[PDB]
Amino acid sequence: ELFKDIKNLGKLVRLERIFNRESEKTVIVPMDHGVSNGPIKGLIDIRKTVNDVAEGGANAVLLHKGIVRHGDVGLIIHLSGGTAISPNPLKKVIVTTVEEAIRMGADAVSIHVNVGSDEDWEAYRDLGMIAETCEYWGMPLIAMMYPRGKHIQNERDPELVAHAARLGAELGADIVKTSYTGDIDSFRDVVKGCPAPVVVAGGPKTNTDEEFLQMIKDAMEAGAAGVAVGRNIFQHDDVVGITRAVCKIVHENADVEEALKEIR
Amino acid sequence: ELFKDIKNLGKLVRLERIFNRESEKTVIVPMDHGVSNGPIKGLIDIRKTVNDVAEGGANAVLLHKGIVRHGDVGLIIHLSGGTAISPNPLKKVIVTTVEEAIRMGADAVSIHVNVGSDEDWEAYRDLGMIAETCEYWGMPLIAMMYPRGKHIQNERDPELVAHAARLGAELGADIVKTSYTGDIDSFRDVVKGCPAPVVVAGGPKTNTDEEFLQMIKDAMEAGAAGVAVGRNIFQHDDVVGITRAVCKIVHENADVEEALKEIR
Amino acid sequence: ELFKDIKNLGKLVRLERIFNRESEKTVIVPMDHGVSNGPIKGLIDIRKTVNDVAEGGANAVLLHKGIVRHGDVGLIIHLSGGTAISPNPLKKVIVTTVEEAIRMGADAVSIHVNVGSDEDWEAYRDLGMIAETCEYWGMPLIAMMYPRGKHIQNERDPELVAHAARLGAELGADIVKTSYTGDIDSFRDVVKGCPAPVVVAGGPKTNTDEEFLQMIKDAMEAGAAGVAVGRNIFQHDDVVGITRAVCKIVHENADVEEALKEIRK
Amino acid sequence: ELFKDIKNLGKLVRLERIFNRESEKTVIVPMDHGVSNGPIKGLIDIRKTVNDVAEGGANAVLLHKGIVRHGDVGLIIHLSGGTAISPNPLKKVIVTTVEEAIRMGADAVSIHVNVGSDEDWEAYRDLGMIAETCEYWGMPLIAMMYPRGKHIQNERDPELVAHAARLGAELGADIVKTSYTGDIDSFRDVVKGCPAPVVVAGGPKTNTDEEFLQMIKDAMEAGAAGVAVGRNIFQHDDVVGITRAVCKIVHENADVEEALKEIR
Amino acid sequence: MELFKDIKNLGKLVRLERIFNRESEKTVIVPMDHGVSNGPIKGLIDIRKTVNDVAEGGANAVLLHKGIVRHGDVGLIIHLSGGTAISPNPLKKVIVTTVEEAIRMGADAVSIHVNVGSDEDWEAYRDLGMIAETCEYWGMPLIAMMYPRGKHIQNERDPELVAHAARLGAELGADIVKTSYTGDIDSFRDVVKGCPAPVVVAGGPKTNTDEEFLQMIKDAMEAGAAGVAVGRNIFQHDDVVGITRAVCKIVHENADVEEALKEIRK
Amino acid sequence: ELFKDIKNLGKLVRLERIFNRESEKTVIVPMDHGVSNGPIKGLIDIRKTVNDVAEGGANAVLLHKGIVRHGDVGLIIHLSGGTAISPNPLKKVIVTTVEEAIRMGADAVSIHVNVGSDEDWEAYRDLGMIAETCEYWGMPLIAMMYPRGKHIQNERDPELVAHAARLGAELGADIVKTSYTGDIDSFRDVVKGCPAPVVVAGGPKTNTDEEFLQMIKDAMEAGAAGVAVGRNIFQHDDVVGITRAVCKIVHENADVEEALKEIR
Amino acid sequence: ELFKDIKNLGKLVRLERIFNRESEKTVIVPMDHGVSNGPIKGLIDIRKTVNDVAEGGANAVLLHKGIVRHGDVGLIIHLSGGTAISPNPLKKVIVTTVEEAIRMGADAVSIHVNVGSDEDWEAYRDLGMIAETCEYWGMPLIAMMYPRGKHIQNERDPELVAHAARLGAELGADIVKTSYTGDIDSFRDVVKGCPAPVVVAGGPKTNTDEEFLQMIKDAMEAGAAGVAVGRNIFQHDDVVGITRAVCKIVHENADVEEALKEIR
Repeated sequence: ELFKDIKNLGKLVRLERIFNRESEKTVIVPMDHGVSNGPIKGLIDIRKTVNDVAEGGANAVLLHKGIVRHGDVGLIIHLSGGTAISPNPLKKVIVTTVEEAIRMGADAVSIHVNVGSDEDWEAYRDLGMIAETCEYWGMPLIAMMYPRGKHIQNERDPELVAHAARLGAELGADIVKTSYTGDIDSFRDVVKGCPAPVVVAGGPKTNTDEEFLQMIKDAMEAGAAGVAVGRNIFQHDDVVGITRAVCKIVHENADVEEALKEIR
Repeated sequence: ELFKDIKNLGKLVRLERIFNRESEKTVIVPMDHGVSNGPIKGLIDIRKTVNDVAEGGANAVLLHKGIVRHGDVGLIIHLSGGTAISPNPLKKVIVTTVEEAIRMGADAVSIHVNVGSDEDWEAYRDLGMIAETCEYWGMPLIAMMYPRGKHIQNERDPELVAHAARLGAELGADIVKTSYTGDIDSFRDVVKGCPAPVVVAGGPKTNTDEEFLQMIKDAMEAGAAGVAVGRNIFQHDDVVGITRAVCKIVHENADVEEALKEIR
Repeated sequence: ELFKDIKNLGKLVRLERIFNRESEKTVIVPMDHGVSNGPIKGLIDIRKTVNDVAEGGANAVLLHKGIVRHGDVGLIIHLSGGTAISPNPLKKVIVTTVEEAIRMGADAVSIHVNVGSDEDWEAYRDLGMIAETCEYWGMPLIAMMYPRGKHIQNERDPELVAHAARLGAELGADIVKTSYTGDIDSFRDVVKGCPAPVVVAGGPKTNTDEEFLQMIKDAMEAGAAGVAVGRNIFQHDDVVGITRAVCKIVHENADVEEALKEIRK
Repeated sequence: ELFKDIKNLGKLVRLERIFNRESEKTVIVPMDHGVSNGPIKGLIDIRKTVNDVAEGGANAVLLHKGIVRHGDVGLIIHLSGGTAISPNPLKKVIVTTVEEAIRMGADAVSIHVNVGSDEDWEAYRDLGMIAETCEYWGMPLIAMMYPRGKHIQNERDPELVAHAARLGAELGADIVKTSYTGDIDSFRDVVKGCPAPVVVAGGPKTNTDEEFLQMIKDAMEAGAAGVAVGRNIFQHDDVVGITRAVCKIVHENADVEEALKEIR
Repeated sequence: MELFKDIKNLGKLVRLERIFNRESEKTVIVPMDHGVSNGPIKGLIDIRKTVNDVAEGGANAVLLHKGIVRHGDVGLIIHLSGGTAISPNPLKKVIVTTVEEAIRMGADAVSIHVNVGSDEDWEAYRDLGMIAETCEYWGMPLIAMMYPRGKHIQNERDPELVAHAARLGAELGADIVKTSYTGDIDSFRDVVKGCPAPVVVAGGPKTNTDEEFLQMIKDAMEAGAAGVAVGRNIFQHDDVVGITRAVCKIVHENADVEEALKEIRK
Repeated sequence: ELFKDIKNLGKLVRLERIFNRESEKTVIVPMDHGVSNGPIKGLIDIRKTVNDVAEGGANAVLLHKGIVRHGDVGLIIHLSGGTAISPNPLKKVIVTTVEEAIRMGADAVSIHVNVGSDEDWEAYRDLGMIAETCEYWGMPLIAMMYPRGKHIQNERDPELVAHAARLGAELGADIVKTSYTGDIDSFRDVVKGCPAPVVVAGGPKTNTDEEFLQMIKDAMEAGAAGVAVGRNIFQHDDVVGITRAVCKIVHENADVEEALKEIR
Repeated sequence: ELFKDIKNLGKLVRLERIFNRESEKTVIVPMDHGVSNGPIKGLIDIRKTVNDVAEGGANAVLLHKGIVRHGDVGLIIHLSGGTAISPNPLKKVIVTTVEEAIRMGADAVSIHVNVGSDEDWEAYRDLGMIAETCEYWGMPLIAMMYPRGKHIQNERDPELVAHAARLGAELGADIVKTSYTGDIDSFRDVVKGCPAPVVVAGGPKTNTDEEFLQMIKDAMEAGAAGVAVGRNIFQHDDVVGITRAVCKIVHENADVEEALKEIR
């Protein structure tokens, strides 16, 4: 098992609702962008998007409580908030509690920490604290760790990303979301340096499908436990198909050539 | 039903006291300006105002607890505070609790978030947190979301307003108050991008009864679930009449000509 | 009845111990200056001042818990603190709780908000929050609202004062203490714009008893529900007499001539 | 007004949703019998009963939280429970909290105290305690006070009923439900001896409609503030009509003859 | 005020001064909590009136249940105990009101009733002791009505039982004790001397003659009572205002029975 | 929809893990007998039974926290405890909290109330109280209501059972477990008198599988929302087969003659 | 490993301090008799008994907090209290909290439940509740379950003991202390019917050593996870030797024959 070390009945039960039993990998489609960037392309009719991603084979959707309250897969409730309109766009505060996510039937919660941002230590505490709440409630915690701030030019730097992922594991996250470092070798270092399974983010919408799918394929190669892509899936012309494509690569290890056949 | 998705008995019961059953739209007359600008025109004799507006047919009045403690419509208690006299006029802090509003018999509470203001992330947290308190108490929450800050020249910008409204919905507000973007098309984007029903603000007192009523008419066209105008109603020569005019337009779908006739 | 809208048994009961039943007005002598300015003239022998002003006919004294703990008339416990020695003299923080004031037998509590001061929004929250505590405990709350800060030249500006008073009422205060605006008309605007009864502060000690008493007389004219003067009373040569003078103007609607007569030559 | 003495904004607001503004009287149809006697006649299809009652002009229905949770008038949530199957059928325990009733949007709560029953002092405490909770939350409290126990032969005895009603008012109830004492004079003593407005119970289904309507008419004469009948209304052949009869008597002081015309 | 010179509690001192006469340092309390125990009895049907009359006669304070206060200038004492004659155990008393509730109502004091000798009376011992601490914290003066009542008590006025009962109240924390007069000045002086807290006498059921009653109060004062707390003998009298005035004469001014009677009209 | 009236996101999500989506019925195999009767036949190797039963197609198993703490279907945690060895075998106390069940990943909790037993009113309170805890946490609550006590000769009496089930619904249970009344007509009354879906108990092991399967068939006919049988399944020679048989009747609505076939 | 199933880091760590790593069995010497029977033989100089037993190689001593507060082996703090002088000698109440035991450095806590005693259901609740506290704190819980009460003649009855042990496991105990049933076969039923490891009590001092050591030998044969004897050890002439003897039989599968060689 992937979580043979997790000595928490609650977490094991819930984690099984977001990870594919056979492949022991996960395809998470985060759709919390509304808070950060407003109603962007693909997240305007969230009810449809969630539904397609689900039909496409995604293991879980990641949303803010407000969206769940309105509109068959795993549910991950995001706990962090911050916007691009804010005088400090990198600031993240806790906007939702673990308890709220639990009473909503969520299978997991997620937090976002911009390591390197102003007063990022406040988020260090939030993560560590929420980690304990999650441990008590048997709620699996996904920590999106990113190296972002005034002194960080390359938010994809292998050292910074590996550090950021390690931070997440050290403080208690069960799973870590982070950026792909650009190449299989450096990303394998991120994976090896992080005691918790790592999942890659999709990044902004790529120009060519082959581009995006190859990145996911490489990340899996490096040892990723799955993926957590938003924009590259819901901003695609064929949401269901592109999701299906990603599932091929992640759960079946099918190559980009066979994957692409899924894109209608 | 507008809130067919709201799975909260308490909220449904209370929401019915601020929305017209037939039309499923609302006319809210916010009168919390006292805190922001002092005793302005129309809000000096609040007791009279509330009654005239009630007569005109407003569905609910929005006040600060202190005013309710003193002077047949629905009641919405405002939870946010900040003044123009403050060294940071855009700052808003929580001045009243949901529990206080509940023990006062209020049918809903409202919060104001100036997205883009200094330390606006603190209000993001307040909103998210209060949203959970409201969910627990079955208290409908109206979130007044506005793009306002040092780097925002046009607080009516379609992108900023749509983002602001989205933010409110994502964080848990049941209803969103925001500025009209100036034209039916851009505002329809605000409405479509926000999962929660949107209500328009009146803005400062306009020069003519048509200017104002046309704006409300357009907003309804764009898909607004109603209106929440203060100044344009209580600062009018015929409060009861102008309110009646707004109701015509909002609940019965009358056009400006047919509505203006209600003014004296 | 002045509080015929107050639907709170506890507050009504307590308010009656600080307001004159007949005049429906109040003469409050605040003596919390110790915290702000140290042991100033008149507040050195606080035990004497209180008794002196009490004999003169004051309805209530306003003190910090520490002074009450040491050495008839009503008691108002102040909840705010800040000093002139502080790098931010306009800052006010909550130094006493409503519960503490209640277990001390106080009839009311007071808070001070310098609207316009740095991070004054934090005091907005304190007021709003404390207002709820007061509502729960049936403790009447007096909010001293003043326009003070880096961008305020005239802290007596009619618009700013009226706004400040309104703020107090909106956030939950039962009574509002504020500065007189200088003239009957502008102050009447403050009174009319504030849903809660307003009480005037005395300001620094005046040169004449005729000026001070005239100011109070004018304020009453403008519609004040009473007065809350400190310095002009306890820093006077004849504390008892000056207090008696003020009571005539507030409770018996007498004139300045007939009132001045109460002072010991 | 009837609640000119009630110095509680929350209670006044809520009480207005269960009392007729003009008559200052109320017609409450309690339907909490399910807990006490199981699914009896008239309470099997509660959704329909509530519909007809409301339809018939009733001011409010009184239910247990479980029934509300399933299927336009005022709502009173009952807080007491006990059954006829219990080894002590007269025992009543608190089964629902005031807070729960508040988050459900209820306009009031009710408690049942069998004065004279075993360990009835425990209910005295419950009433007194709940009374305080209600006072804090601005929730009007209806106390059903009845003289019932091993040493009480006549549960309609004027002295016992007057005492029971007094008890309710002394301990904090805003309204008191009790049995009619059989005659206008003795019941007027109950009303005069109880500082809180008194409402009469209907008792078991009567044989003739006049037997029942006359009783209500007499109770109003004695000074009752309204009625709270269950069985005599929902167990009637024409629920809407009989309700409608009761209202005409209570709200318009029509006589039994004009009242009976409402029955089909 | 010499009566409570030992009370080291600012709150209690302030409040106690609103129920005790500054000069006589005695108190005339008119308890009207009978509604709960016996229903709307004679004199307590129009409580608003009784309360106003009693105040008109000069009583220092009225003692009521929260419900009655809630329904439309004397001191106010909120009763916290409840039990009824209709109950299968009429001597049982449970806490029906909290000290906090009394405080937020503006009450100047709270009262508890303990029937020492009744079934599970130890539960009331705990209530008293516990409430005493709540009162101490809130600066709320506590009046403990202590009575020897139960299955094995034939004479609820027995000097030994009453003195014990009063002592219990003081030991557990009551600031003032209400109890029955023992029938004679000497035995009652023992009750007063054995109880560290000032003792106030109950009126008992309505007497046949104004003399029986006023003489009893006069004797109690003689024995050292700090005042009186009579209900029935005052509000069930033909001239409530006058009989109250009579009682005040005795207690507050040490007038004698003959002079006190001059206050009762008719 | 069976739970269309349930306005609780958490409960809906969890309820879907114990009810078959197509038939909207459920097959629950309660195995909490250990506490009541010790290690009886079939519950000695609980780990086996749970899979044996799971294999046959059951929707959920019902266990005490202790058993879960040790040994793929839905999980219901029992909260009530009492034993046959107790001087009062009908007494039930709360031995587990809803919170504990939640942190264990349970999909629901159950309580047992012996209506008619000594101090059964204490369980009335427990049920009512726990119902509120369940409502807050979004945890579906199953209430096993049974008429049992010194004065109840026939614990299967139609009136008593219907009353007991009603009690459960009134106090807040989402689902009710109760005994079959012996015939389709009387049990239909139980179902109709209870606002919450009713599930039948299996009772002690029957002589022939026809009698048992016929009983279940009849119960479904009467309108049962499914079944909750323990002994008749785990004490059977072919646990997997008998479970499969039961599923055919409840999920496929098969007949005895055909259902009896699955029995290997 | 014995606690292969225990998914609780805290418990695993602590349990290792009371169980022999190589044998996965335990020798616990309970000395809480002081509370029950006063200062009996062997427990007068507790400081000496604890050390004597320690030298004998016992894995842990079980004491009441008061004794620890005065005086290298594992420590188990007892939480139950009751005495033979009590009008109800079988009554047990919680006299110590899990938290207190934790801040004292204890490795485990124990509770005593007399199944069948008056109001024993109150102890059922205590066990179930304490079990949850233990689970949260990672404190292993030992439940001493015994069938004792007015209707129990043979407190060693195989059925009653097996039931009692099962009860402990069902309610959450990690380990169960109980009486030996008299013969290897019936006791094996107790062990098999209880999901938690079972440890045997020593009972009153036996006349001969061969009597006692044989009993322990048989219990181990039946599948016991160790022993928890008090009187038979500390009331022996050679405490150290008899303890050594027990360790041989229990920890090394030694024979009664071989063991007795340890008694000097």
